[PDB]
Amino acid sequence: RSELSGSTRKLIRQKGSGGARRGDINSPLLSGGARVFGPRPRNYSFKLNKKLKALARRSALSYKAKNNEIIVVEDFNFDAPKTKAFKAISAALKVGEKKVLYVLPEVNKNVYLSARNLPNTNLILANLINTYTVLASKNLVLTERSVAVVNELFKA
Amino acid sequence: PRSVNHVASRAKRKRILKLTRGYFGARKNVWTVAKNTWEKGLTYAYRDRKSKKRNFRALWIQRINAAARLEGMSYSRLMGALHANGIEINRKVLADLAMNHPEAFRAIVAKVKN
Amino acid sequence: PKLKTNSGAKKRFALTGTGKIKRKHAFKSHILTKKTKKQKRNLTYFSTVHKVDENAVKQLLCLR
Amino acid sequence: MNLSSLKPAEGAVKSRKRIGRGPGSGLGGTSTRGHKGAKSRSGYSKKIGFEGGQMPIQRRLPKFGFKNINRVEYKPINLSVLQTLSEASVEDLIAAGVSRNSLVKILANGTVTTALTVEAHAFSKTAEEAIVRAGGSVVKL
RNA sequence: UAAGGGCAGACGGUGGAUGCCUAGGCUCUCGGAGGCGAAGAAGGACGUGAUAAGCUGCGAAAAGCUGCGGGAAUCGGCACAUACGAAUUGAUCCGCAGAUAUCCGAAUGGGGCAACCCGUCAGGCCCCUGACACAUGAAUUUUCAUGAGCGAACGCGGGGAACUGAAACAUCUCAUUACCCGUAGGAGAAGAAAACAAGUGAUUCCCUCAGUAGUGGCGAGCGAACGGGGAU
RNA sequence: ACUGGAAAGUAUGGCCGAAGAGCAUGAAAGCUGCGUAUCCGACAUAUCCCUGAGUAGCGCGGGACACGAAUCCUGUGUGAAUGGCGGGGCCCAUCCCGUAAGGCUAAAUACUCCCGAGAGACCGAUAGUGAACCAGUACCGUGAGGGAAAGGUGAAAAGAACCUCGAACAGAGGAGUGCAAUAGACCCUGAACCCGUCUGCCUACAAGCGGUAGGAGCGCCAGGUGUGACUGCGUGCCUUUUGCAUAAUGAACCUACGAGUUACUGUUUGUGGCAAGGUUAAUUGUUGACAAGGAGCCGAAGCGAAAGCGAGUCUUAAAAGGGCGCAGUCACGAGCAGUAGACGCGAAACCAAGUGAUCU
RNA sequence: AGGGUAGGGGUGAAAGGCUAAUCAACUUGGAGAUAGCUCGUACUCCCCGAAAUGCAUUUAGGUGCAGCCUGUUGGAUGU
RNA sequence: UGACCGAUGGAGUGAGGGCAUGGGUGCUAAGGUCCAUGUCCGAGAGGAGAAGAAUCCGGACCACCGGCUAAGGUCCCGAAA
RNA sequence: AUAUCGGUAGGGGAGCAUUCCAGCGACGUAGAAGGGAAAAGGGCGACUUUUUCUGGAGUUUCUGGAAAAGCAAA
RNA sequence: AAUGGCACAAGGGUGCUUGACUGGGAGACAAACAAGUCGCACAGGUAGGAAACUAGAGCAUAGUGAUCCGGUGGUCCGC
Ligand SMILES: [K+]
Ligand SMILES: [K+]
Ligand SMILES: [K+]
Ligand SMILES: [K+]
Ligand SMILES: [K+]
Ligand SMILES: [K+]
Ligand SMILES: [K+]
Ligand SMILES: [K+]
Ligand SMILES: [K+]
Ligand SMILES: [K+]
Ligand SMILES: [K+]
Ligand SMILES: [Mg+2]
Ligand SMILES: [Mg+2]
Ligand SMILES: [Mg+2]
Ligand SMILES: [Mg+2]
Ligand SMILES: [Mg+2]
Ligand SMILES: [Mg+2]
Ligand SMILES: [Mg+2]
Ligand SMILES: [Mg+2]
Ligand SMILES: [Mg+2]
Ligand SMILES: [Mg+2]
Ligand SMILES: [Mg+2]
Ligand SMILES: [Mg+2]
Ligand SMILES: [Mg+2]
Ligand SMILES: [Mg+2]
Ligand SMILES: [Mg+2]
Ligand SMILES: [Mg+2]
Ligand SMILES: [Mg+2]
Ligand SMILES: [Mg+2]
Ligand SMILES: [Mg+2]
Ligand SMILES: [Mg+2]
Ligand SMILES: [Mg+2]
Ligand SMILES: [Mg+2]
Ligand SMILES: [Mg+2]
Ligand SMILES: [Mg+2]
Ligand SMILES: [Mg+2]
Ligand SMILES: [Mg+2]
Ligand SMILES: [Mg+2]
Ligand SMILES: [Mg+2]
Ligand SMILES: [Mg+2]
Ligand SMILES: [Mg+2]
Ligand SMILES: [Mg+2]
Ligand SMILES: [Mg+2]
Ligand SMILES: [Mg+2]
Ligand SMILES: [Mg+2]
Ligand SMILES: [Mg+2]
Ligand SMILES: [Mg+2]
Ligand SMILES: [Mg+2]
Ligand SMILES: [Mg+2]
Ligand SMILES: [Mg+2]
Ligand SMILES: [Mg+2]
Ligand SMILES: [Mg+2]
Ligand SMILES: [Mg+2]
Ligand SMILES: [Mg+2]
Ligand SMILES: [Mg+2]
Ligand SMILES: [Mg+2]
Ligand SMILES: [Mg+2]
Ligand SMILES: [Mg+2]
Ligand SMILES: [Mg+2]
Ligand SMILES: [Mg+2]
Ligand SMILES: [Mg+2]
Ligand SMILES: [Mg+2]
Ligand code: NA
Ligand code: NA
Ligand code: NA
Ligand code: NA
Repeated sequence: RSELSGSTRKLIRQKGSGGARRGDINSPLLSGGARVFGPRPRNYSFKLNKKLKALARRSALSYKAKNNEIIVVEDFNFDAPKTKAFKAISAALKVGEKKVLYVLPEVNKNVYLSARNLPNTNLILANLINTYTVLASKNLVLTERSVAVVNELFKA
Repeated sequence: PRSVNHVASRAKRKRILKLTRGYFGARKNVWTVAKNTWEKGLTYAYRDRKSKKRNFRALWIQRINAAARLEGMSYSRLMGALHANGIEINRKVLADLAMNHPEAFRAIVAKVKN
Repeated sequence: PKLKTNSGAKKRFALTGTGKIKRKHAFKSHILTKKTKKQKRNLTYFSTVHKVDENAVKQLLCLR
Repeated sequence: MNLSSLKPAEGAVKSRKRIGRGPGSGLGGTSTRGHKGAKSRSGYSKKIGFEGGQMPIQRRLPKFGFKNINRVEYKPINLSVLQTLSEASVEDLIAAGVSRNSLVKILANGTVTTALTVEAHAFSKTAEEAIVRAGGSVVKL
């Protein structure tokens, strides 16, 4: 009501007109009037304990390992960005039918460029693993050094 | 986000308006008049489901009274004799026999007219 | 904003180990003499807040 | 589970209360407010410490006491805790296993029976006697 | 007998709900920039087209003029248009730089009822015309630069309420708020101890200290600093 | 190849991918168009011995400081010192700290008229800006000022040559276009209130909220459906009240609109993580995510006004004679409270800055 | 015909008359003032279920605390 | 019986009314008024009394075209001599 | 197994629908949403399914998430 | 004042006195809260009395009213 553009003048006198008593034009009862209890800008962030988040990450990884959707491949480099080469790797590993998440230990610009255009593939560093990203994909492909990084960083 | 349930809101009224068919004047199709009429009818229906049993028992008793007075006895005397002789035929069956099977009613009366 | 403590309550009440609220005794008549020397009941011993009057002193001290 | 079959713990979440939305909900009409009076109006709040005009309790009881703006408060550490720390060193006051840059005072709650070399800001007489009986040392600083 | 009427179905009328749609809003993020104006502003008036202009653009050189760079077949703005022309000798269009730019408006030659009336002096045309100059205040020495007015928020300064709360009300609160007025910059203000404290070492901002110390018809309320952790 | 008015759809079968963002194209396109990833490009034009005097201090009246009379300011009247002076919450002494009455100074901080690039578990034409369109327009007012309504043919105007009735397109019936004209200019879809026509059944001896429960006959499409002779029962609804058919309040009707929300701080509880510990805030690194940040906060001892003592402590000369004491923490969801307009609409009034003597 | 006096201010051969159909002015803003008052408060089913008393009150149609309801709990006794 | 008592989360109510009994007041008036003890209406439908908030009988989970009773009734409207 | 199940103020429990989101499954010019008619269903209900006419381009299931989340009277 | 009590008098006389005490409140009454009422035990030292015993004011129930701010007499904390 306080941010509508109409004036604060009383529309009709209080008594004697024969209709309902009225105040200003910005009332929510009038057409084109105020929006009562509408949305306000908000921050939706909330807090979770660090140990709770670590336990959730470990739980997601354990779910993957138990359901047998974790496979380990050797570390590879690309001389040039080649989407066909990355597609060949995925088809050889048999992770082309569904959604797959690759975990890499380093930047690997050429590999990232090769994997950029494929639909059901995602790439993430080992140190940036999170529960949502782990759970979002059907299959999880780790590399030899990624196994070591995950083991040393997210242990206990 | 903004949520307005236009279709559900209208469908709720249209379903009840389907049940107010046959009423008189505005009561059949004008929403606030038709809805008001419909609920009063539902209270009436609740009361009438109870009163229907009373009405049908009264009808059976009147028919049995007529048939017994044809046979030479009153309803109260016939019921007293029936209960003394311990037969468990109820008033609905007795009235149905009285209207449709007079020989069977005569048999019942002759059994207890001793 | 944070809840503000009532100043008079914070000057008149205190907390104990078990969470009970202790307080001083107001006199019936504050003019001693013409009152029996048994006024040590309201003159020597700190009392506690009655359970019925509790939660009001709590809201005064910000539910503490 | 995965993202398509998420489930919270039983009883962890609960639907909120919504009033003024019809008779079937049990919370419509007057919307849990009763009928009339000050408490049924929009914008009513409670005046804290107000009892309808009677002299309030926080005004009819008297003020008492004063607080010390230079008050030294020690941290109570007991002999049983000292034994627990000693059992997996002798020279105590490690404080890294517990306070954080504070003054410590040893009190008598259990027993020692073992020769220690306890150093603390202050001691109790019973604490010093128990240390001496156990055959230990007290350093007060 | 249905004059008429009641109920149902079908098909129509009216009306414009609903569903689907939209660059028209709303809230923000990042990076710039933070003014325009006496070399005449913001905002207007009057004009300007092949055909009346309602918008748009432009200004008596008037949907427009010139140069350089880009580019390659259509173009001559829009409100459902025809005509007539331009254009591969490179139109139209885009980037940068130029030319012209009527009248009012701080308006500044004098007046005035804004977009008008009336002048003086030097020239040139020829009673009438086009082109110059002709205000005021402050540094300044009559030569010279500067200022006036407008305009989002943020800054600083000069004045400064009341409804309201205290369940009345006067101290108190609302609040050094609303509002009026003056005046900067891209930020402003502050800033280098006649300091805090009971050792630190100029300002500013964030998290704590802390709803604590205090203050108060000790009511309603108001409310720090030291210290610690940071940005710099 | 199929369906279709029309493939971008479906089904085969291929190809590109540092390009599978998007928009358009007669339906939904990585391979039709503009684009996108990536790479390249500017003739100009811009941007990057000395040491602060009406001073310090003081009297009177006031103000700002969290502070309603130590510090700082000053209307009025006074007024020094040159190790001295000032401060440490009234006043004196010791101690400690500093060196007034001259000035300048970046960074970290506040904001968006404007320009550019983006985004949204934000709206979708009574919503969202007052304004999607002719919008601060039309209209209203002397004036300051107030202030609307109003989007959608079709893929493509192919926007209906010609004929018939008629004075006339006023309108319609054809023909033609088109997938469709019951898409024909107010044109997508086309609801309700409200207004008609036709068909079926009922109705001119009948009397009250108009229904409800029984129940013949007639009429339609094989156990359903329309109507309904005749019978029983029945004083609407909301609100307000001790109590309302009330002759107490309220509504013409329909469609649309319309009223406990959010933020912070407490407290209780459901569910969780750690556990004698629990937890980070601002912020910082590597790339919203991971890692770091322990400052701080609660817990771990109490009693006493306090000095203080301590599983004791307070009272006492002394006593149990008496009082008080001998698993948490951090979140997520929910209830409640306070502070914010705080469930919504409604005063009479108060204050501030302006507009009006074209009426009187 | 032109001009001047502006809000509790002006003007009044005085009626508290008149001051733009407004007078014990109008416009915008503070502002969503305040209203212990009236009215209104929208989906569903299930379980339980009051009070209209006392004390106090610048209180009497408001409120605080008791009394009476409900949920979860731990002791047990209530009739 | 089961809800009496403790501790805690959430309330609403703080305009009552009729009848019977014991009283005050009034006029041994009032559908009056003020207390006490019960009960019902409030917040309670169903049956009889012609039609009545609280008088008599009786506490509605839903269905049934089954049976027994309560108050009160059995010539017809209207069930049963 | 027995008992219980009238209710205003009010307390407690369990659910339906609406808009958008994530994940997983689907549908659509051989006809989506919307509009009209008919039929069936639900311990119970808020409501949900199916057929047909109109319509001519989008819609929907399950699990979890968030709200501009429901009108008969002002 | 009224009511209840009072003869072993709680009614009336003499003698001696200061218990019209310090430190106190097992337990109860009453009560929305604030307030109110009765009453210890023991220790210190007294009055009366031969002793037992009694004495923490008066036969009992009215004779006042908070907090804040001030005054007076004693006895821990401020800069
Ligand atoms: K500066
Ligand atoms: K394409
Ligand atoms: K169409
Ligand atoms: K269309
Ligand atoms: K229609
Ligand atoms: K009827
Ligand atoms: K009336
Ligand atoms: K005049
Ligand atoms: K009678
Ligand atoms: K009969
Ligand atoms: K005596
Ligand atoms: Mg206003
Ligand atoms: Mg709006
Ligand atoms: Mg809402
Ligand atoms: Mg209505
Ligand atoms: Mg209820
Ligand atoms: Mg209602
Ligand atoms: Mg009400
Ligand atoms: Mg009331
Ligand atoms: Mg109430
Ligand atoms: Mg209000
Ligand atoms: Mg129709
Ligand atoms: Mg020229
Ligand atoms: Mg060129
Ligand atoms: Mg001039
Ligand atoms: Mg007040
Ligand atoms: Mg075909
Ligand atoms: Mg289409
Ligand atoms: Mg609009
Ligand atoms: Mg004509
Ligand atoms: Mg059609
Ligand atoms: Mg149409
Ligand atoms: Mg007759
Ligand atoms: Mg007839
Ligand atoms: Mg009345
Ligand atoms: Mg009645
Ligand atoms: Mg009324
Ligand atoms: Mg009316
Ligand atoms: Mg009425
Ligand atoms: Mg209406
Ligand atoms: Mg007069
Ligand atoms: Mg007038
Ligand atoms: Mg205000
Ligand atoms: Mg208002
Ligand atoms: Mg019950
Ligand atoms: Mg209460
Ligand atoms: Mg009252
Ligand atoms: Mg009362
Ligand atoms: Mg009466
Ligand atoms: Mg009487
Ligand atoms: Mg009531
Ligand atoms: Mg009852
Ligand atoms: Mg009855
Ligand atoms: Mg019988
Ligand atoms: Mg029952
Ligand atoms: Mg019930
Ligand atoms: Mg179809
Ligand atoms: Mg949709
Ligand atoms: Mg869901
Ligand atoms: Mg809504
Ligand atoms: Mg509606
Ligand atoms: Mg007491
Ligand atoms: Na007819
Ligand atoms: Na001039
Ligand atoms: Na006058
Ligand atoms: Na509930």
